[PDB]
Amino acid sequence: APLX
Amino acid sequence: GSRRYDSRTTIFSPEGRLYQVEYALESISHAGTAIGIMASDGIVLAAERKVTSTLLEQDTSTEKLYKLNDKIAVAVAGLTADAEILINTARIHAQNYLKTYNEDIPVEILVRRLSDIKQGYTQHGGLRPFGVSFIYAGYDDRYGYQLYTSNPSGNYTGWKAISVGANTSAAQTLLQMDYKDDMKVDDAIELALKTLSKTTDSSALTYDRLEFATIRKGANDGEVYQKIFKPQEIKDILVKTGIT
Amino acid sequence: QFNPYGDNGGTILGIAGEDFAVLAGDTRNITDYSINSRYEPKVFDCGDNIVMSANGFAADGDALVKRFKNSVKWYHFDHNDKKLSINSAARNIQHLLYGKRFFPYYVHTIIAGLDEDGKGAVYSFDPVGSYEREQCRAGGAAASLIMPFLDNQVNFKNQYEPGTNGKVKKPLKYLSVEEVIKLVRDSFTSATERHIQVGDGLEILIVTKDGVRKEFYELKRD
Amino acid sequence: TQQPIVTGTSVISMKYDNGVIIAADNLGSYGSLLRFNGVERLIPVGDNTVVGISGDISDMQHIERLLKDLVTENAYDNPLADAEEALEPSYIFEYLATVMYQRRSKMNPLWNAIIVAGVQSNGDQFLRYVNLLGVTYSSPTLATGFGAHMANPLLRKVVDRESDIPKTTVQVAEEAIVNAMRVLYYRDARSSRNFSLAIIDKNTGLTFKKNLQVENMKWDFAKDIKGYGTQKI
Amino acid sequence: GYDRALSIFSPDGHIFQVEYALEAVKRGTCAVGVKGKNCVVLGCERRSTLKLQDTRITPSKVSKIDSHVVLSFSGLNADSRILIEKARVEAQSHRLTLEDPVTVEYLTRYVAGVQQRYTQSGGVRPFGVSTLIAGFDPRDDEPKLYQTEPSGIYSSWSAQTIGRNSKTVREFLEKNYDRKEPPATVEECVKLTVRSLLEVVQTGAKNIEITVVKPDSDIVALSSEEINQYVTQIEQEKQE
Amino acid sequence: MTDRYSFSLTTFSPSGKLGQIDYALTAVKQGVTSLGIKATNGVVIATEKKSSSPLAMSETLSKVSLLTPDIGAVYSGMGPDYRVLVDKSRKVAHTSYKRIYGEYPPTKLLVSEVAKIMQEATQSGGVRPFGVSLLIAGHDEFNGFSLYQVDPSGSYFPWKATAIGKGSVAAKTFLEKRWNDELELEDAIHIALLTLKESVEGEFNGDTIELAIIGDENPDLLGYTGIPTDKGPRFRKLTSQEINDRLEAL
Amino acid sequence: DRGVSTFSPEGRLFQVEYSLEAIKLGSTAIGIATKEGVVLGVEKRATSPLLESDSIEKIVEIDRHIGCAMSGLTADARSMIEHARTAAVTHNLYYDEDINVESLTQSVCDLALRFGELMSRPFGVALLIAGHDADDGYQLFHAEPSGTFYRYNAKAIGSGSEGAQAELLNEWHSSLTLKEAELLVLKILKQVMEEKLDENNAQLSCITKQDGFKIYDNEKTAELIKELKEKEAAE
Amino acid sequence: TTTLAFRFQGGIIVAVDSRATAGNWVASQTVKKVIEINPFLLGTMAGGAADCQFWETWLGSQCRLHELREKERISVAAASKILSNLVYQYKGAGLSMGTMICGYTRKEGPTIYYVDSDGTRLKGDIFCVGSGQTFAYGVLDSNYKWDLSVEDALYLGKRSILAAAHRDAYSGGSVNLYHVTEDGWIYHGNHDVGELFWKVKEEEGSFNNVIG
Amino acid sequence: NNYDGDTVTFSPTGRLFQVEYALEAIKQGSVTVGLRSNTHAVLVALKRNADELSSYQKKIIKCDEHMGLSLAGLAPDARVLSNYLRQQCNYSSLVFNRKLAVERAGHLLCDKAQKNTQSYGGRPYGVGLLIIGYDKSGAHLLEFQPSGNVTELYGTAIGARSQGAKTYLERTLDTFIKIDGNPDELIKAGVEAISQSLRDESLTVDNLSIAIVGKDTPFTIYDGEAVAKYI
Ligand SMILES: [Mg+2]
Repeated sequence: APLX
Repeated sequence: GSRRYDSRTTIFSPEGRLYQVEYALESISHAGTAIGIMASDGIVLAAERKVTSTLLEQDTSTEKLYKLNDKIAVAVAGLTADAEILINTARIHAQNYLKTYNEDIPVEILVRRLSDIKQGYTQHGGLRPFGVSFIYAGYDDRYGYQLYTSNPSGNYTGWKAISVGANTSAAQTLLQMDYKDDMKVDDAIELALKTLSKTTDSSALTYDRLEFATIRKGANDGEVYQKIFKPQEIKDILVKTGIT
Repeated sequence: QFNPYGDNGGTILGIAGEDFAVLAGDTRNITDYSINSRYEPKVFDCGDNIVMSANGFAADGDALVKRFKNSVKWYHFDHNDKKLSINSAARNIQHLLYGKRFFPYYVHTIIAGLDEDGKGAVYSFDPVGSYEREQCRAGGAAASLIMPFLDNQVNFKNQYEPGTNGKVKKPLKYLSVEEVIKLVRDSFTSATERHIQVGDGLEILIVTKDGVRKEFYELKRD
Repeated sequence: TQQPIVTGTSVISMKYDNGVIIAADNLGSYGSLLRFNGVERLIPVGDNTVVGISGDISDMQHIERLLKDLVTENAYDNPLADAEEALEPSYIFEYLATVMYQRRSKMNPLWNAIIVAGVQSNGDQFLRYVNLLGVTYSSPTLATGFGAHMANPLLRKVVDRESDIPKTTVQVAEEAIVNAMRVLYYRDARSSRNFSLAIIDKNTGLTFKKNLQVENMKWDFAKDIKGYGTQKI
Repeated sequence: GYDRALSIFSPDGHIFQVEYALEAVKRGTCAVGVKGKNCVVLGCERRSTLKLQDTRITPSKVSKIDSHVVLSFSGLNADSRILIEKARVEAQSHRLTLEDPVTVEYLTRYVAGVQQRYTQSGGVRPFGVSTLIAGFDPRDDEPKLYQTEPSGIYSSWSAQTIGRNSKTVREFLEKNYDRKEPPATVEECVKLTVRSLLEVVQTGAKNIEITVVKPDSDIVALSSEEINQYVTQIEQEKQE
Repeated sequence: MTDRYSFSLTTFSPSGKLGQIDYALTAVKQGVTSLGIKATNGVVIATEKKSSSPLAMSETLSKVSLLTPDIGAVYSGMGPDYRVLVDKSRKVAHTSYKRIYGEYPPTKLLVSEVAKIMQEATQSGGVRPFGVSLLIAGHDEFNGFSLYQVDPSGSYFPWKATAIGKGSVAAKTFLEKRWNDELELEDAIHIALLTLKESVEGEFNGDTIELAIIGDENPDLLGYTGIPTDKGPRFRKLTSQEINDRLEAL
Repeated sequence: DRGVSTFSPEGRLFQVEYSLEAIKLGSTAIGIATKEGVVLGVEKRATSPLLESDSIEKIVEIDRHIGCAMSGLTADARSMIEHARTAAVTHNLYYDEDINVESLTQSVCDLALRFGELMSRPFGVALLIAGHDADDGYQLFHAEPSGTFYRYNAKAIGSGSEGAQAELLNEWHSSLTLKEAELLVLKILKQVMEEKLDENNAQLSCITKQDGFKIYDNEKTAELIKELKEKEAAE
Repeated sequence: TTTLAFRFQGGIIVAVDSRATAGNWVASQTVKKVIEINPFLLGTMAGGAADCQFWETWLGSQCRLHELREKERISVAAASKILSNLVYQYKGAGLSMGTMICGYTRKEGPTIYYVDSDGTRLKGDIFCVGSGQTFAYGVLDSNYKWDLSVEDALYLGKRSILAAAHRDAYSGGSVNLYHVTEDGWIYHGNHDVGELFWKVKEEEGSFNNVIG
Repeated sequence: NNYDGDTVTFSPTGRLFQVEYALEAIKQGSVTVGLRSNTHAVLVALKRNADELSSYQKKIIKCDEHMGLSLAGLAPDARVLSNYLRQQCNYSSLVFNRKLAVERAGHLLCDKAQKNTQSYGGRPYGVGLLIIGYDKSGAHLLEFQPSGNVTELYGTAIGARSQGAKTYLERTLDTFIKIDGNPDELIKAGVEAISQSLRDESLTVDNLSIAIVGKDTPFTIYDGEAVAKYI
């Protein structure tokens, strides 16, 4: 999952 | 179901009393009288045995006075078996406190937890209350010498002198009469025995129908000693104050 | 050691117009270098004018879709047959996904339909339930091939007004359904050319205020 | 967390115009040891469904018991048990698929790949696959293990898309299946010569053939092969 | 677990176990709370059929729950310990998570909630206790006084009393307390509190306790003479 | 299903009596007489083996039981209640003492544990009190010989000598006349045998009397040799023959 | 005695029926539904003049679009309100929307029969639940301890209820303005109340789509009281 | 991510970028990394996209329940401590969050709390959080004064995110800007770096490292 | 009398009085009717109100696309039982991809109710249900009583004065049983059946409630202006  | 056979031990009367507590107290009122008296330099515990048989082994016996830790003892009026359950709890509770804080448990704190246990049996669980009243005698470095009582309701109060069990009405009147604040231990010893002597339902007070204990600073310098009297020691203190 | 995940390939794509939205996906299903099926649909009508695809590990994708369809059923039972709005579906799906945060569904999820003002809407989710509304999203194996094409052709990125000295951007505008289906079909044929897990067939579900229509197209089978 | 011990190799299958064919050899391997030879890996359920299983045989036997218990349970308080409320192939499949995915989700799989072949009550052909991961799919042809690599390409030459199914007779399809089984015996080191085959036809019902053998094998050219390059005699 | 539904409804719509818990409160020693302009005073009767009491160690009737809030009660004494402990724990837990001490209203609502819970849970009887809870919210100087009872209902009072003969002293306060002009000072407020208790008590000897609570955690218990002075001073204004 | 009796079946009446304990004591009153006498070098416990039918073999029914090698028990009241108490008493000697300290519990403490069990049957939910009084005779290194009586309430008392059950009042009087602090164990056995004849109706021999002692260590009863600090059980049941030997010189 | 979950020979639950008696002893609560809003008004009934009446809280917010009034054993309502608030906020978390008033009411009513030998007795309090949602507009619900709830155009509960309900039967029509409905609640309350209605012993509230659920201050209510006397005097 | 928030004379500035990445893949350029909890409360997101989004909207629900129960808006301290006590329960499970809880109450004044998934909770005037935090710090610190005008503060916050968006590969897209005052938060727009960079380069004369 | 304290007690004539008292709440319930042909099955229910300011309590609940029921008696008990049915229908779909047989729905309800008639502390359900559905063997109507007895019928009715409708349906049998392929005619017959149970009242537009399920109709409910067609 993506991170910011 | 089983609801049919439930006495409902933890309910209020229409007057707002707890039946089972009242009836437990009624049970305790026929128990051997126990007296606590607090002096400036120590405490006395005296208690009358439930009427002896000559064949009872009286020296290796204990029915009334129990050691909780080194600084605290109790006098029992009521069901002995019920009292032992509570005594082992109290003994363990004392040790938990010591283990946790590296300091001996303050007397009130011990008394409160035992009383809190009793209280629980009157509010939840549907079990019968413990048919026991205690006189607690102990020392700690906050309040010094302290006397407390607890009863099946789990209510506790502190005293200069107090009695539990049989004939507390007569006994309390007599203590009120002769007690005075500046009293020494040895005077309190005498007061305790003289009070039992007059309130007893027996013909005359003898060594073999008694248990006796002191809590003094009467060891060596700023530290405290519990003395649970041997039969021969009671026989002597009974002579020393001229009751026999 | 037992590995509870697998990868079934394929790719999906959602585009939203002014009064419609599409959700497309190829119909190929694979494991490793083998084809399992050339036609195994993975875009679904879920009721209440919502279409949904959950692409990646098919078993997880099917479980999730099943759970959401069921969620729609109970939403009716519990709230007096009320219509489940797309924004509410999106949030519900976040909780479905995040509920398995520590043993995730290995899928990239996209749903499409109409918002409460009748405008086309596409929502996309990461595997553990992060979500966001967009005009535009590709997901799955060929996502990286198709997405930048969509940035360019749907949102007119890096495109300027000729002779304005690269100072005035190409102005944004909604696309017709005819234009959108063209971009979808080209996106998938291009993806099929360059990605081995994409091919066989293309199924498009179009969503307007009159319901859900399907269109199907053959894709290269190599 | 498991590892398969006694195992069954490929299960192959396809749809034809009136029904479905499914086959699987009668071997239970134990690593490279071909340990057991009378192993039935096709299990019929009612007279409208055959379930073919590859992978761990202890888990296959567990699944047999589930299916046989399912039949029993379906008959309970069901006066239409042998009619409108008979078990369909789609019911049997979904039940298995549900179990397979739950077991993978508990990190304790049934170490199998399963093909459920049959005919629905409305006459439709049912062919669907499920495995230890709970992955499911449908195709005109389905195979497991080496079958997926070697049978599918052969069976898809016959039925390559949906429209090819009406055009395929049971003689043609059985030929393709039987030929595919020979190839697997040539090339799969964990296959046996003996196998079972079942046809579920919407008219003739279930035909279950046991003790089939791979025949018409080409081995003669072996005599002409000398050495590995330069050797002559 | 012991399960019996002890608090149940009777045909007339009464819960007798709750109502009998109120009877236990009625039998309890009197407690009164009066709030001034800038303080709250808690007065408590102590029944005087007891000499040889040790007052150093005997549980006082007003309890600090936190350093800015006190609680007193009438009814079963053993029951009141349970509520006080729970209240004390909650006070610390509130500071831990909210980083602010409890409001008097919040703490009252909590104690009230505990009391209510015991009126519809199996295997337990209601608390035979009503409480007066008083103090000042953090960084606030407006005084607070609340009352709870066995049923769980709670509310705010300009002044209130509970326990035996509380109707006599409520009577007193109702004609002697001006909403418009509350006891403008400590001295004034303590007096009104002692007067109301003298309606019911006996001698103002070792019979009355008073605890004063001012803002910012300023709580002090008056001792015999300080109270005794108030008693002496009221009877000398009485002969008129 | 399951036990929904989680409330006490023993409660205080308005006069303060606990009915079920009183009634349990009444069951003990009905029970056959048993007694114990404490000598200077031993303790004796005895009772009548009052058989149900003469077809019954009453050696198979032991009323006097070994608890530890130095502790024995006898009872008056309800036999089945006693049997399970012995089972529980034997076990608690191990679980709550021997498995902790590597030695058997002293008499008072084992007694204390039995009392606890009996007290719990007086307050716990869904049970009645035990319908028995026990006499527990025992020896331990630091307390010597001792004799205890345990009642349905859970109360226990140390005795020089006592009796319980049917003819206890009479038997207690008999024992006051004969008991002194100089009794050698053989004298205590003799007094026990005299006291018991008063209350026995029918046959009075070594087949109808059950009698055990806590006395000297019995190496011959140990079962092994080679650890000189292990000297054998102080508990011994007298045989049918041993009793009859003492009845001719009665 | 006899089980808490027992049926009477008429086929009613004793405990539920007895809780309905407790509710009749409660202070009066009235609600009126209009197309411009829903009004909720209650009788505070201070048991003594020393008790500070603003501390009497018988009208309560559930969410911005839902309000609640109660009558009976009001301490029993704390957990019902707590459940209601959680149910409302949770729904908004799961679905990014406002929870319907009927769904809220049904959620609270599910609690009601979860008693037996779960809680030990039914609740001794009835609830008037008033709110707005986009689907069914302004709504009023009467939620009983039987688990039953009824939608109403207007409803009174508590001691003065049978008198007040008959009055509401006459006065309610499908075109009441909000201001008419406020006055009407005030009027009917003054009729059935023991002591004389003023701004300190009664309290008003409404929920409108635009500003949500608001409890009226005493200054605002006092003026509607004054406006009500001048309306009655003037004919 | 790059996010910042700083206190000053005129309240609080909050500025964040809008990029999400999965490795080197740019997953989105339009993420809303500020969550509007209530009209006086803001939360910033950095770390796991789902973790942040889920638990910060969950936080809003908890703050709403506080004000229903307590008839009062929740304090910044208490709101931040709900989140930090929540993530502390999950410590070791692998949650990934770096958040700032920003708001005004009358009892507190303007207040910022930094809260992360190791369970760290810090009150402070300036924080920058995310993979681009150091870049933002460099600009922000070297121009920060307590007395910045609201106008200058807004620009500095915006300019600091721009700095990080440029140098940090994992920050970019657009700048989102907020100002928080005694009257609540005010949104100050979405600013695409696409156009903002060139605008700032031209007007400010900075970014000379870049081919103009 | 001495034997009606709980469900776990038989009377000396072998009766269960708490179950019988549960049956009594059904009798106080507003009337509802079920009937079916070979192609459809219909529920009609008379809804009851509190007074003229109140709503009319719903008596019909959808269980699945092919199943649903009407209630008479304690409404919360119908909510519990209908919710159980929803789950059971649901489980049949997710696990077996199979629409639940109406007969099995019947057996499942019987067994659920029965448990509450043999154990201490519980209580019988205080509601009667009429279940209709269309499944693999056609249209069905079931009658559920909280004794646990479930019965399959061509038609029936329950609640106060249901004996009027139940008599009417008993004569009408040969007619309504053969109203195939005509929804509106089957409903008309149902509405007439219920009318035999009215006293001092007749069917208004916000008083009547109808539901239908069958060959190509999902279970749907008609209320308000949608039932005006039938008055
Ligand atoms: Mg390709």
